[PDB]
Amino acid sequence: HSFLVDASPSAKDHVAASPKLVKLRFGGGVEPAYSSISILDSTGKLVVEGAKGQADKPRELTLDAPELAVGSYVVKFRVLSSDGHIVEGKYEFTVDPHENLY
Ligand SMILES: [Cl-]
Ligand SMILES: [Cu+2]
Repeated sequence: HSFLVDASPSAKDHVAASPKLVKLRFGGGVEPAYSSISILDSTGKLVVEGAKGQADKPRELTLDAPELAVGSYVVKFRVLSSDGHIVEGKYEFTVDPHENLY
């Protein structure tokens, strides 16, 4: 099992602006073409799903995010580990305002 070992943003982080991407790092290889990352908004609506990786960094995945409105989000993931085992997980982060919102 390739468990999550690091993330950006990570669980319970507040970020000052919308993240350009979500970056996940696992404890073993994952297969990007058979892995999924999703961002959910604070109502649980699907904002974006996907996953990309680079062959020389088998333990990492990224997801390009659209511009995220201020508020809380959940990142969920469901990855296929290189040892053949599926891993799911999820965590929350918050986009704080960095200026007044109109
Ligand atoms: Cl590895
Ligand atoms: Cu395993």
